[PDB]
Amino acid sequence: QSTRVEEGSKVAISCSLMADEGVHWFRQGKKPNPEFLVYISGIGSQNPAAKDKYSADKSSQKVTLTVKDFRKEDSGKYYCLMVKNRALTFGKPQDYYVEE
Amino acid sequence: QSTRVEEGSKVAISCSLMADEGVHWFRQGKKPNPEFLVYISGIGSQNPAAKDKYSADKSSQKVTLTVKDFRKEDSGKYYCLMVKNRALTFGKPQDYYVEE
Repeated sequence: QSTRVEEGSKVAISCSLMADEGVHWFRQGKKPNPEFLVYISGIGSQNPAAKDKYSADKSSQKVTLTVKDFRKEDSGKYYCLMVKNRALTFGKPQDYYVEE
Repeated sequence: QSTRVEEGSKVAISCSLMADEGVHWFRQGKKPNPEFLVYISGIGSQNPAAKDKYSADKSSQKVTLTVKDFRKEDSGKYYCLMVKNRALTFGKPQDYYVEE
């Protein structure tokens, strides 16, 4: 089911949402608790600002999360979501792993 | 890993967050796309309002999602989350399933 990625490569993860407002990224890895990664605003600014590991970029209402230097601890199911009208909408989740 | 639940029973799902603002619930089932369930506001009002299947209730900053008449299509990993300061915080996920 999950896609094997070469250790140390750069993985560009697509969000299928029409990103007209801000988009949150999180992942569910092997560890029990999910991890918030980054948020990118409607105008394209990311929080936290640092782009050395997780770089969220937006063009024409399409947001892409680039996970740089993909390692075993980055393996998991990646989710993008938008909060609108007291509800959540999700992109298609994407699953990536480094062989252990 | 997941907890087997008796078909048709009522499952009260705990959210470990200190729920001082509103809490969203969603689940990841066998189907690829996650499903938004319900949101409960800081003051305790749920959207959508209907409580016949998913009833989110709050007391003393603790939110509990009750899944009534638990069936095979309700099996999955249940998440609660809060959106604060351009980021997401998650409760401990909880996993429930009906034997198939």
